[PDB]
Amino acid sequence: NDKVRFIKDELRLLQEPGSYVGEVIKIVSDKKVLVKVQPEGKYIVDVAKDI
Amino acid sequence: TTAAPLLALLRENQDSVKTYALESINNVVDQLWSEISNELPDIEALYDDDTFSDREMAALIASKVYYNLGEYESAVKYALAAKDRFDIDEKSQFVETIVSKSIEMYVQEASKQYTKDEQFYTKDIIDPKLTSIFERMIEKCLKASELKLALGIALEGYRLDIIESALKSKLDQSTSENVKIINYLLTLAITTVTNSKFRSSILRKSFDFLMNMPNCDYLTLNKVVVNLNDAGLALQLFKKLKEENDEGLSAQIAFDLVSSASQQLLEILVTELTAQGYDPALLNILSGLPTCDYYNTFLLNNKNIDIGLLNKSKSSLDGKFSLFHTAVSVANGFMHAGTTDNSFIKANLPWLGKAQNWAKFTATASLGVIHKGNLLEGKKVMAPYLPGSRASSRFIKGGSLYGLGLIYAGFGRDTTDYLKNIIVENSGTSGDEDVDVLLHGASLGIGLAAMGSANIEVYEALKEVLYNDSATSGEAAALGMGLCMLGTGKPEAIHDMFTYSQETQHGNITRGLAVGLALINYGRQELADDLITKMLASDESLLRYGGAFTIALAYAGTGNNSAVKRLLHVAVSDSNDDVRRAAVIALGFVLLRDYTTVPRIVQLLSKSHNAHVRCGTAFALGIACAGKGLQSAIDVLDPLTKDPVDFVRQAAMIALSMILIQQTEKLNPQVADINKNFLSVITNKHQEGLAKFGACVAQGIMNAGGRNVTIQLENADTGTLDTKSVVGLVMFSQFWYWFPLAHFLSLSFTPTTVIGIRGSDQAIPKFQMNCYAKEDAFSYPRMKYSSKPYKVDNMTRILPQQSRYISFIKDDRFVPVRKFKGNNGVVVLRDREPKEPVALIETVRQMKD
Amino acid sequence: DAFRLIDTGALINNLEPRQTTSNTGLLNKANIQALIHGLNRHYYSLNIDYHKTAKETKMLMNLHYEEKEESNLAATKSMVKIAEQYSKRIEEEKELTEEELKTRPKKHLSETADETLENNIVSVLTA
Amino acid sequence: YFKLKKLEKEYELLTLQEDYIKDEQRHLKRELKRAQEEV
Repeated sequence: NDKVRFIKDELRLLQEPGSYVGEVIKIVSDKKVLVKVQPEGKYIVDVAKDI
Repeated sequence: TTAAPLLALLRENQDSVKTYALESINNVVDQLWSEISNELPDIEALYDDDTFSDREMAALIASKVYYNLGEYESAVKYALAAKDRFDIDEKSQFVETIVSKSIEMYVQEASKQYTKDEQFYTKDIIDPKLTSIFERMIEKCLKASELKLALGIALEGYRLDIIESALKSKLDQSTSENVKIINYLLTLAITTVTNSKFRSSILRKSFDFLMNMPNCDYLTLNKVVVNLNDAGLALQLFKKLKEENDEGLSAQIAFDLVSSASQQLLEILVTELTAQGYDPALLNILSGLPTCDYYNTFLLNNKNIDIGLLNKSKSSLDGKFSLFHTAVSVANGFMHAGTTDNSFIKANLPWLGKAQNWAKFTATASLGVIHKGNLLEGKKVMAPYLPGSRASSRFIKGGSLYGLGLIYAGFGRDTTDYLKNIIVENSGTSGDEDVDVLLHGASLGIGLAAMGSANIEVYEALKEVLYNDSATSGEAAALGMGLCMLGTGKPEAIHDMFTYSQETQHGNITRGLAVGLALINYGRQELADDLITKMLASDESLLRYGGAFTIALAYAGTGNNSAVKRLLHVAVSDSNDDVRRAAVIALGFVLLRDYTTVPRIVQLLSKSHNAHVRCGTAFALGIACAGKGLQSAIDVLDPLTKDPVDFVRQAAMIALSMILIQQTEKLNPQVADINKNFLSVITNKHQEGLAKFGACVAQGIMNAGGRNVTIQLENADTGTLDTKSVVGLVMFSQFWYWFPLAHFLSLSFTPTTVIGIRGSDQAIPKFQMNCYAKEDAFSYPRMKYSSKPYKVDNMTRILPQQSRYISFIKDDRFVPVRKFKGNNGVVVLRDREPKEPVALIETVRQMKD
Repeated sequence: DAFRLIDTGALINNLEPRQTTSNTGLLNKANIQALIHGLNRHYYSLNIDYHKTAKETKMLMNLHYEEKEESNLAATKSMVKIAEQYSKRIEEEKELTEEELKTRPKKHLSETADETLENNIVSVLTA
Repeated sequence: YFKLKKLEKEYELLTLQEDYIKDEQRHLKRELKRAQEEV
């Protein structure tokens, strides 16, 4: 049943915009990491609360 | 050692040789049984011989042939032919077995022959050889002085001869232990005996057992009558209590039969006792008029509810998103139920202006739940909303007619002629929009007023309403006729409502008739199988919806193993989401016998797919376990709270509201986190529309009546179900189609209090009661262990866990009769030496009469 | 999804139509779900339901002696290749068996064997 | 005698749970074939 429920609930995950790809350069004390995307430019984002 | 030499002497002709060779086999058995099986035809040949008189010993050995091979079918037959050769007092492995095997054959053959005739035990239909061995174990249990196995073995054997002989022989005087054994006979006739015919036969015999003894419990007398539902034996109770009338006897039977008796049972007690004479002061108590008046003062003065709870929830949303105007009246009617407080409606003017026709239809109908309990001012307070006075809309008059039946439900004999005359005048003239609105309202009010009534004129008045081909007023006529068909109902009404449902092109009328068919058969059990089969065989979507509720009401209370099996196959094979959820919610009505095993089935069905099913399984703990509650039911409904699906959260919050009624610290610690989540949904503005609807309903059910009332389908006195509470919950269990169906929940409100009555003046005294429940341990929420005692006067809030230690004080000269049975409710008191009145509590009846 | 115009008669200016509220939600995309009860005139959400009968159910059930002859057509041409059909399946299972020996797979071996089991039962049905 | 009849009622509860799981799990196979093809 859980296999059936996970497949029917995949539509919510398929509609998710997804994620980009980047590389870490440097960090600060504000928990803001510098991520360099290869096709795009650079973006300073916030690390996850679990990490 | 071989059996050949001993069995070779049976082929000759002699008197001594046949005897010596036969007795040698009876001595050595466990060694020689190998070769005896092959010689069995030679042993059984002498049994048919008339000149052979040793067949008693021969059949005894022949019985051991199949007994050593594992076949007990033929071992019992040949063992009975031994007669005196088979010793009962031997107590060997062979004796203690075959006798025990004969008991199993006695039960299987009795149940199969019980349907044909109930006298089989007297006649020769049953094997008399199995009866003689059955009565030997009865006398054996008498020597050990055990009445449980003596009276318990005759229940599954379907015999009334042993029960009458064994019980009457053990009666001594004193009589305190004899009533308890008879009380166990009724309890064992419910769970063990699933047949209604044999259960009613024991109730007829158990009533005469207590009448033969001069000292018998009067509460057990009504316990048998209500279970049997026979008004003939109830008349003998009042005749016995006529010349024997006491302050604590004739008054106790009057209030205990108010909620125990059905609508037809109350009509006979009033009519029969009228010609033979009756106490003029006790007239209204049989009908139940003062019963609702006694709790009007209790709810008004002791009301603990705060006005800020309904103010913060209502002011949170207004105007746009008008689907929330219904949830305002749902939480308003519950908290103010019985308190007759209209100040909240007139407090906020803009809330009345933003309400539309369907919103004002609910707001006008909210007066029926709030003002319920007062039958004199019911039509006086709602008079401007009643028809005859020009209003701004036709739906306002319809809301008053629906709220009219809320107060007068079951008492509507006074309002019957008012509502019926409107329907008759509107039966010949219809089809207009404004006319159908007045007819839709009157059909809802007459349903509760005529609820339980067998009157045909009421059913015929609402029968022609559906024939106008108008679905505006047709939705009310379908649900109105169902309340009149409760209990036995009309047999011709089954085929008429079922055939017309298939020929009806209206959506609301078709779904309404399916619910009405379930209200026709109540407690029929196997007698309703004719309608259940026809409804489940149809391919329609709405017809299969009401088929699940028919099994729920007919099998309600004590159920059958085949009833749940039918409900499981309908919620699986069928692809309709509305039919699947209807079968899983119907499981709560058949499990009402035991609330402990309810979550065992729910936890398996709560993890399935099709969230519509997970909603119906959520109320399965709210239909059954709401009367008591269990900590295991919270863990089942825990994952349903975090489900992001909108309509699932409504099923989780409402189900937890009924189980947590009157719960606080040192009782159910989980109520703190759950009750705060009800206000968190209202506080959070990011929730959807359906998410906030269940939050306002959950907070209103917990706080309903200032937390002075509880939702319970049954309490244990007689052992039956309340007609107003069980049927009223069926409509409350369905919120899906028409939003404010929660107004039917008011009939199921059970207040928990101890109200003493002085039998001398038939008034309410005031004195403190001794109890071990203290606020430091057992307390109630405001705005386990027992050590120190506590004292409180009459008309006070008492938890169901606090009602066990309640004890009256005799220093004020009040003699209790019922004392404490472990629950709340009115307990009639007595007076030792009447001189002058001590104290009196002024109720609402003093200002009226 | 459907979108109904306004014939009123239950409505006039602003009222609450559409009883029997259950089953699915709003969905749509953006602007239609923005205003539902406020402006119901030119657009509001709806639901879709389909009605069937007992006779209409078997009308689409005709997909499964005409089909009896067509069932033997697959086994008719297979009798020529019956030696080459089972040979290609056994030799395929031999290569899949050596795959598990070099592991120290099961899905590719199970799916290949499942197709061979059904083909052997159908051949027995011809007898 | 009271606990003796409770054992027979326990077998009825285990029978209802046994007949439901066998009917539901075999019904999941029809729903699994649909759920996999629809997604």
